[PDB]
Amino acid sequence: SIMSYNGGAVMAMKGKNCVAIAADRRFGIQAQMVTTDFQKIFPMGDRLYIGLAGLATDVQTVAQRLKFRLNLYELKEGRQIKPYTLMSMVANLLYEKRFGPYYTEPVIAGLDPKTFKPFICSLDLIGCPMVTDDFVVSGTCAEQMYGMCESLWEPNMDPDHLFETISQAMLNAVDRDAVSGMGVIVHIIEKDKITTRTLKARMD
Amino acid sequence: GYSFSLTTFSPSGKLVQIEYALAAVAGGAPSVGIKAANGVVLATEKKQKSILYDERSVHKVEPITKHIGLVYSGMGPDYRVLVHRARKLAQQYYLVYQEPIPTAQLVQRVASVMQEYTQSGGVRPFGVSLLICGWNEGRPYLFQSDPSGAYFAWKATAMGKNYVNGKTFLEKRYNEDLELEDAIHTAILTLKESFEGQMTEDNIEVGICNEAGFRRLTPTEVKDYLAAI
Amino acid sequence: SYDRAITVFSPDGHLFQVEYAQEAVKKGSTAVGVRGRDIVVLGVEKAKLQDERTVRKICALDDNVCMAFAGLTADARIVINRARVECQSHRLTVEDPVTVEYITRYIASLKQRYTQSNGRRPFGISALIVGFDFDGTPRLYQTDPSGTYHAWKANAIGRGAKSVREFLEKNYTDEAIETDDLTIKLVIKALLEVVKNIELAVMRRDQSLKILNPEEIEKYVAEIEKE
Amino acid sequence: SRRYDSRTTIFSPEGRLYQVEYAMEAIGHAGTCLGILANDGVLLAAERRNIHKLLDEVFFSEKIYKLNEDMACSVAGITSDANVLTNELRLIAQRYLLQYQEPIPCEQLVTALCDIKQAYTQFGGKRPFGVSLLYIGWDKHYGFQLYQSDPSGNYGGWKATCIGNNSAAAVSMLKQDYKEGEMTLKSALALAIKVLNKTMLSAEKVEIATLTRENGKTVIRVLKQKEVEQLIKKHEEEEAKAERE
Amino acid sequence: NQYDNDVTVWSPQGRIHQIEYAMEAVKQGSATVGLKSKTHAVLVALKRAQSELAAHQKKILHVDNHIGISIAGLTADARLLCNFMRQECLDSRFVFDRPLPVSRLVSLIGSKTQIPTQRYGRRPYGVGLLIAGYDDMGPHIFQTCPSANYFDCRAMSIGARSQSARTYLERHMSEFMECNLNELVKHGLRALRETLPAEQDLTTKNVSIGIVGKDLEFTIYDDDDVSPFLEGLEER
Amino acid sequence: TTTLAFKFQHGVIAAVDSRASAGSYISALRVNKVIEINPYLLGTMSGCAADCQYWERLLAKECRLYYLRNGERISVSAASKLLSNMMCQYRGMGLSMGSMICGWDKKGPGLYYVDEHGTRLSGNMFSTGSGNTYAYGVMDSGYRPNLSPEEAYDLGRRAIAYATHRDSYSGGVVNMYHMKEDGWVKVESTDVSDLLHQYREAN
Amino acid sequence: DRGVNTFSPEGRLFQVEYAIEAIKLGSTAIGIQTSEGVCLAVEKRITSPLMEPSSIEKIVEIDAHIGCAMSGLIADAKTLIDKARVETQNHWFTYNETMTVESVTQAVSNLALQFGEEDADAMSRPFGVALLFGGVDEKGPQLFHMDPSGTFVQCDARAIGSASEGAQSSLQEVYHKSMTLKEAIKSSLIILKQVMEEKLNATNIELATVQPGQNFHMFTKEELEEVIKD
Amino acid sequence: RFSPYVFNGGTILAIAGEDFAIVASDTRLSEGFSIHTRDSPKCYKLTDKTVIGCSGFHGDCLTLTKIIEARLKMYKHSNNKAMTTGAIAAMLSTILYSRRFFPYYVYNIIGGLDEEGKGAVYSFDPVGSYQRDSFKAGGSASAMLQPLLDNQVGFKNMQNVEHVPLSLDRAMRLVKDVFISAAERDVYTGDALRICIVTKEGIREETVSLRKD
Amino acid sequence: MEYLIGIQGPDYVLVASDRVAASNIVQMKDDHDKMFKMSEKILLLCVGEAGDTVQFAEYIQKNVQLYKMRNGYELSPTAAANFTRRNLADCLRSRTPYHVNLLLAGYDEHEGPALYYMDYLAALAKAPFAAHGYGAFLTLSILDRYYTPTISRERAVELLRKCLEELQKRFILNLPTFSVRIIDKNGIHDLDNISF
Ligand SMILES: *[B]([O])([O])[C]([C][C]([C])[C])[N]C(=O)C1=[C]N([C][C][N]C(=O)C2=C(O[C])C(O[C])=C(O[C])[C]=[C]2)N=N1
Ligand code: NA
Ligand code: NA
Ligand code: NA
Repeated sequence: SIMSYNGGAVMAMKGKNCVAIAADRRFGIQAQMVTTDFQKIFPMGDRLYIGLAGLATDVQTVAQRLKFRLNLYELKEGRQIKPYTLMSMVANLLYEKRFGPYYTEPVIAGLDPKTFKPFICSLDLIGCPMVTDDFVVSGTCAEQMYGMCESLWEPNMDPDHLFETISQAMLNAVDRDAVSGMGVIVHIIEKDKITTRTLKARMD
Repeated sequence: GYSFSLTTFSPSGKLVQIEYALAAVAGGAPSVGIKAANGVVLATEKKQKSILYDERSVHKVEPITKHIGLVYSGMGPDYRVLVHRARKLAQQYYLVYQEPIPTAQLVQRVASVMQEYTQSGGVRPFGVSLLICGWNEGRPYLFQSDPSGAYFAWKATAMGKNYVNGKTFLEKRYNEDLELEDAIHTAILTLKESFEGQMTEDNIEVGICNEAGFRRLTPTEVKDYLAAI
Repeated sequence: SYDRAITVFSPDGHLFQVEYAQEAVKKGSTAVGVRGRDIVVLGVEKAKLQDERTVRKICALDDNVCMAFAGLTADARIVINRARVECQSHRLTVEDPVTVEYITRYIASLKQRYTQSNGRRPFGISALIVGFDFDGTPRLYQTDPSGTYHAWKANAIGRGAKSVREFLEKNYTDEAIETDDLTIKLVIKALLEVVKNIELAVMRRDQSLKILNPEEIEKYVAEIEKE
Repeated sequence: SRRYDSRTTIFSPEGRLYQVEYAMEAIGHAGTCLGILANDGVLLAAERRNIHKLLDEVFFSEKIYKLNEDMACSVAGITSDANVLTNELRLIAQRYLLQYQEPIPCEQLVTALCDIKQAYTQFGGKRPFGVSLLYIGWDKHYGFQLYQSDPSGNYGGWKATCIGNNSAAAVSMLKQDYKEGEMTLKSALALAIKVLNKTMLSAEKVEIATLTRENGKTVIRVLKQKEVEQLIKKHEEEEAKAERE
Repeated sequence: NQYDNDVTVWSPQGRIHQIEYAMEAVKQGSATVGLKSKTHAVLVALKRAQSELAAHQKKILHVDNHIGISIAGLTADARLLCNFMRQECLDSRFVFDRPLPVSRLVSLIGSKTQIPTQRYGRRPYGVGLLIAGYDDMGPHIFQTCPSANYFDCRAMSIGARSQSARTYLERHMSEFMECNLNELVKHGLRALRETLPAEQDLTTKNVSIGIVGKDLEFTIYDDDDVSPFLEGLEER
Repeated sequence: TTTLAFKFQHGVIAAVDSRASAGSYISALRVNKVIEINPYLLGTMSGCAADCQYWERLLAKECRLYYLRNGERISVSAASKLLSNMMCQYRGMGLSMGSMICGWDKKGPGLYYVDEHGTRLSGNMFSTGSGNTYAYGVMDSGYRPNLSPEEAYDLGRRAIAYATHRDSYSGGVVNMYHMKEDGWVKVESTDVSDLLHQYREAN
Repeated sequence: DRGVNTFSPEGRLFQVEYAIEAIKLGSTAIGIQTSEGVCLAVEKRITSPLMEPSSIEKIVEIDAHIGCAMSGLIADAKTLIDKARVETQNHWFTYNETMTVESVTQAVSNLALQFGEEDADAMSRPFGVALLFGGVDEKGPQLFHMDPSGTFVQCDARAIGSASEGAQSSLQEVYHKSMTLKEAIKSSLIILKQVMEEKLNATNIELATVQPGQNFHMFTKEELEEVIKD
Repeated sequence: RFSPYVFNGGTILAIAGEDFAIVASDTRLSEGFSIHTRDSPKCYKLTDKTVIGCSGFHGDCLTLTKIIEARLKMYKHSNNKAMTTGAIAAMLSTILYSRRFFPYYVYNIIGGLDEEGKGAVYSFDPVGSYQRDSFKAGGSASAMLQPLLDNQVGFKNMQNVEHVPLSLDRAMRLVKDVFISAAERDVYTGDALRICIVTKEGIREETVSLRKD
Repeated sequence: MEYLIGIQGPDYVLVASDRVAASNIVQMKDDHDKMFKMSEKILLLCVGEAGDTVQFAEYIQKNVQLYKMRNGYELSPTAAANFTRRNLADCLRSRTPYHVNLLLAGYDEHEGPALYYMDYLAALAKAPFAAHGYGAFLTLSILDRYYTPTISRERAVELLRKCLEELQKRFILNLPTFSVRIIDKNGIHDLDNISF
């Protein structure tokens, strides 16, 4: 399969006045792992990050082309982008390639810069948005990530409780996938601060 | 067609067709726009030459989307091109971003179109200055855009016949936290300075913009404001 | 697009727009070029509050070929960029690098096509292109708005280029050629006819371009005054 | 058709472009826009021609435009033409960033717009853009930079320069007082207000911004009306203190 | 004058002066004559030399086996309009395997040359043709012009001093249809030298002949080729 | 097809067979598989005959057009580069073309393998076509940098001959050229089967 | 003000008219057709001794059997010379043969009135250049003239430039149809020396010839210095 | 699905003598296992000194002959002379190669007179690779005729045999006997035998009969 | 089939390519060079389909050289790599997709040494070490074993030796000789070709 050529895993999650986003660090080509620090999560503002799984060239291309449009928006408008607006910008960007699409399944996670209420969503390769009040997953271990997320997720979690939930959900999912892992990285987005951590994950 | 600019620089260094287009605006039927604290007003003279004209048919005060509205002084046909285009530009923003277009951003986009006809091949510029009311974050917006393609955010202003008198009238008589009740009354008083005749619900047109978007006021709604003058 | 005939023949057989482009050259800063055996040199005429680097009128086109210009500085920059593009595009098509004749012929061809194609006025510049060929022979050519080109031993273009060329016609002897120092002195003498207010650069056999700073320039100002 | 053609893209008999010169006369009427380089920063200070009681003040600026994260510019001429050119500058900055994943160097961004402005003088039969721009920025190659451009598509790098109403009077005044290599942003801010006092002094009529590098990242900020008004009173006191002695 | 420069500009007289100016390109161009019998069609051309050292100008051109032309005007428009005829002939031989009717070819010239007379920034074809050709309807002489008008002819002349030729031809019309080839060529030659003054007359250098009919394809005769035809009658 | 080329002390040898072959049938016994662009530049041919003929004639056109423009004969590097660019513009189109461009220029003696894919290799020794491998065997075994002119001709002649012996799609005649400082010289158009009969009788 | 494709009342294009006027400004060139070969001579008109004499190519090789001399706008000519050079090798590619001198001249003559404003990709004005083609094909040695109109014709002898009027009178007296090539070469340099306001020498002119046996040859300093005598 | 080609067959042949050039063919046109027509000769006259044989797909043959006929005129109009035999063969290569990616399925053999007066044959493949030959067979029976022509005209695998050139008497008789042998063994060769003979005097055509089954 | 390798250091980047130009079963050239000089402090090592490698590499080379001539300063290894990625990414969904695998080794004055990796898909990855070809499947685990971030260049060549010697022992393809080059402060430096 196309998505599984490079593989990868991305996840986002909600708590009380905070959102988390996380992803594996493997860049590989089929069987062969190449590097163990490949960026799949990219900043799109202070309290707004986007995570991109699947085909690695399109992970990088969509990130770059989205930043192109983001920077034009922020200069034109004179503000930071709202999270729901960035979803639609991705949806527009991906659906422009409807019959020749970028093989990536984005996952957005951020706080609204006016109200600071949590927001998460994910999109398919052709840019169909899906907003949830709980979590979103994307990667070769989607099935594995869903089963962890569904069981482990609780509503109204504090920043420390959210970190433990999303980390254990990632770690155990990517440990049952051959083409995901080689480290995990996790960003805890709060109002006051962004707390990025990398986990002691399996390296096989 | 003709692939050369009709608007060009004179030895003085002035784009002569733009100043000539401003003369077409300056000699147009007058129009006024006022920004209250809680809302925005747009009012204009709709005095046609005879009682034969059906007053309900065509409108000067026109909507662009559900939260932005529009009015002009100068050329009527030129105005209708800008209304149709502005309406498209609003949807082209809403389709992409899934958010109601900012009023600043609508003006900037229509300004770019108005600039296009001061340079591109075989076309004069528009003989129109637009007044663009709106509501974005949770607060009012009023903008002018004139034939050049330059735009100015106004608290209040006037256009057309006796625009100099309307502007000075407004300057002293406008307060920066007026109620929308009062601003609608002020806009009609600004028009009554420049008017030639007895005013009615038919021969003027008013629209408003607030919390629940933009709309055109009905004749009976205007008639209530005309009763206490 | 604009299909108007810009450049046309007059009653007396003149291309007036090309002739007016040559008037735009004669107002621009006095550029001078000189050839030698081992070295080839270019120099230009000159506010206190400027970056000298940005208004530099000596420009490298490839590793082996550079040029000077005189006339409209905006018009110059497009010819230089399209020359720079053609230099690398030449290597892409036939591997071997550009001879000074080929790039001059291209700039000439580009200038000529603007004197004859619809919609476009001519380039208001003359250039002085210099460098070393494949075999290693030194070269100096000169183009103008019409798109004619000719090799030179030395030449001037810009303000008072008659009085500089009159000076160069006399002074270009075999004595001034011999050494690298003596060829550079000749350029400064020529610019001192019309002219810290001298831009100056050099090209040697296998080496690339090298601009001389005002400290290096004022060394040769002392070596001229003795004689 | 041939009768109606203005012919904007031709040499006049003297050997020069009429519409280019006539566009520079339009700039000579427009507001006094200047820029000053320093050791620890770069500034732009402009005359604010949009001045009325009833103007709203939506935007963070009026004549100043941000372009990239490490760059900004101000203008003088027809403001509508400036909105086109600034939009295109922003597009170029991101087009470079998409390609190389570094910020565009300041000279490269200025040459890119100036190649477009020059095209309107050479071909298409179109009138030129009647705008001179003053650019400020930082890059890894040359650092703190100031550039000028004009409707011809010609640019230059400056230590300090001016465009607009009383252009020449301001530049000669800057040629006296500017010291090369020795100027800081605090000393440059004093000279900016000194020159605008000559040409044009309430803070509604002035508009200033400062590009600086603080902690490995560029910082572009407009000054508020409290910052400008205290700098006006410091000039009025320093002017009056010399007058007595 | 205001109505002189563009082909689109109608004059107040009801005339287009750029057509009428393009007609003068034919008149100042050299003389040539064309005529037909029951069996043949002949073109005769006075070839104008530049100087007396330089060789004489080629005035009769080949189009097909069954059609050829003689020219008068700008040589580039002659060659352009010749190649159009050559190509439309080639199309008909390709498509139908049958030579293109001469009247139909002449209609396509009129259609083509008319187009630029109605369009701005364009000009009429500065050239008039006499077109000799044989088909299922026997031999033909057709004329064409810069105005895009075309004429079927018993005979015609065009060029410098060609009024003299037209007067000769209008007398001997009923003779032409009965003539043999040698008598028909001799008639065309006598019409041509009537255009010349009394001082100078026809030689093998300054005359070209072009002949097509039932037996013969469009052959062109220039130098020693011509010598048979001239040696018959030569006085006045 | 079997073509070969090698540099040595006295310039560059270039030898080709002459068989053309539509399937197992022999289309033609004697085809000329060398193009003579100018006196100082040759081009061997292998693969599709029409591609080889057209594209190397188009090289020659451009080489001739280079002489008229610049007023000097084209280099072997530039000519080999120009053909590979023609092949690069028609990549993925099923062109089959396996030339070697031999010449002499200011840079010295030059030899370039140029390919249908866009491949372009400067080297001392090369061989192309179906008999490629069999030519290399004989050529490499008896090679020296310091051969005499006659010993060089014996190597190239034998190498094509033993290749045509094994390869079904090579045969006919050996067509051997010799490049020098003062342009190429045609050495011989020797029949291959007469040479193979000669070498059999030597044992 | 008027269009480029505008006829005068006399019945001829103004821009073509004015393109003939441009050749008068150009420097003079002579070509003489003989049975033993076509010679071609031209003045360089060197404005300075700093200017390199060898880099004013006013006679050039079109092919091994054809040359072309030019007068008028030198830059305008190089477009037409390259198109001729392309045409000959395009003909060699397609037909495996040399073009005639007429066929080459005709190909260049087709480009003469390919100018105009509306309906265009293309040239605004004509080429202000007269060309003297001169070569040897299957029909013996041939010399051909061309002008900005597109009119082209064979010439026994002809000149073009500032003293075209003056030189053609000298060619009338000097030319004989049964003469030799070496007489025709020396005839040109006599006729050129008169009309030049500079003095004739090996650096100041270009000569070139084409014979049946020999290819296009442009004469060197040493070969010009030998002929100089007369 | 739609196939744009079909095999109509027939054989062509050309020989170059010292003072002549034979170009011959059969007259059978086939499709499948039926005969379209018995009077469809594959020889086409181009100029007084040049003739072409064309066999394979007949739709391309008709078109390609009509292209050559059209191009001959276009050359004569431009250059004021007929194309030489070598110049036609060079031109044909470019026309066949211009359809490299959708071939003219036509085996061409040109035969006629070069500029030096002698015989000149040019053989082709469908995409335009060519060479000058003394002799060549083509079309359906190419394989049958060619090795006999190699034997009798080339003198191949023969010793103590003087290599005498071909008289037009001998070559005409050879062309009759080879096409008789092809007609016997090839289904697509038959009915009749067109033989065009190109000498300096002109073209003349014979028609010997063949097997009609 | 071909083979590339890069080893980033503290202040340098070692690189090496094989020198076989293969065709069908024949080793046409033993001395072929697969490294392309982009800048004074940058090498592009390129491997893949026969005509695609050189055409792509040279297109990039000339545009990097054009950037130098236009602006008076060369591209950084980061800028050059993303430029290489941008071209290969745009060709990917087009008529002419280049099947090329490549390493871009370089040295910036500010940022220090950098080794970049890129497959034919145009996924760009900065790495401390990397390798292309079937040889990478044997040699990458040797780099995992013995590489440290503080490796000296003379030791890094002895590490390279163990990778290249493993190809002679285990890899079925010949690959007898290898090009070797170091980049640092002082630009590109040729080194002795590791023959056997
Ligand atoms: B030589 O390469 O044998 C030779 C060299 C020329 C310069 C004359 N070329 C040819 O003989 C030749 C033959 N053809 C057309 C016929 N096609 C093929 O022979 C062919 C074959 O069949 C053997 C095959 O294999 C099935 C392929 O695919 C690999 C391709 C072509 N053109 N030139
Ligand atoms: Na895993
Ligand atoms: Na594993
Ligand atoms: Na049979």
